[PDB]
Amino acid sequence: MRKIIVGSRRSKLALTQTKWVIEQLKKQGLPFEFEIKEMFVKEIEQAMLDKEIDMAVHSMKNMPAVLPEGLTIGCIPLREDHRDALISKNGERFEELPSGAVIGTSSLRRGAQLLSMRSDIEIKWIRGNIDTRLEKLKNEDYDAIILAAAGLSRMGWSKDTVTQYLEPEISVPAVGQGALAIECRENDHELLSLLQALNHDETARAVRAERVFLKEMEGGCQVPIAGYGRILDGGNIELTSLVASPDGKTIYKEHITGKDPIAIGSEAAERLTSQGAKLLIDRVKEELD
Ligand SMILES: *Cc1[nH]c(C)c(CCC(=O)O)c1CC(=O)O
Repeated sequence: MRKIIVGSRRSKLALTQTKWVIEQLKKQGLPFEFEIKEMFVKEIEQAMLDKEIDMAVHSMKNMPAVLPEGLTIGCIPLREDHRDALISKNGERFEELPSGAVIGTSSLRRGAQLLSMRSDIEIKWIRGNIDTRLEKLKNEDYDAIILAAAGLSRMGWSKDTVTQYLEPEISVPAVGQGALAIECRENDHELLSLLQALNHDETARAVRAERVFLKEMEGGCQVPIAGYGRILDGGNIELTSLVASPDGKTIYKEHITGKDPIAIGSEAAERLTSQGAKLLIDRVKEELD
């Protein structure tokens, strides 16, 4: 009887993710209707607090570090590929790219880590969805681009479209990359129970440590900040956390393994802030203004 209203972005990726979640939730056979309402992060959240919509599906790396009171992340499904992906026009791996090669990405996080590995290449802004950026790679003045492996996966691109999957040792992923967030109201106990079966605890634990570090550093998509957690055999969370200068010449990196997501994320931020990472972040945020 109850029709769950799911608010979604207009883009092809967002609607693809939203339909995937709805089809997943339907496998539980519980009596709910689902209906997408095409609707900015503030607009979605206020519409959810206004109860105009009941939930929304976002890429976790696009979630704000701080949710407004009354809203929660109700479900984090099994994580897809977390890695950044290099796609080279002429098929060169990162270490094979010619001197001065132009790599297209508008993410300071991605560009700064690449420049920290090779400062003889250039990072240049690029816009468009996956299909657009891939076509720009064939023409134009880019020697390679960086995309999220999970985005390529969810958009039906073959794994062999990627020239090189970047391991965290070369590029620490954005916090939450490869994960989805289902946002809903904190007191919507009915929806929360429905979302429980889709939640993957191991993914949620790791992402929770990433997000605590992101929150305590006041980070976001515009900040060269990165964090990736995974569950080790025995239950320990391993968190790699990184803050980089835009030019790639300053790298704050912290590796922490432990049991508690909040404790690990908190220590990561504390250790990096004491070295000067927070001062770097504030300078980059100022330079954007
Ligand atoms: C937070 C965020 N969201 C997207 C889609 C991106 C990548 C942008 C790009 O041009 O590569 C980011 C930044 C990030 O750290 O991945």
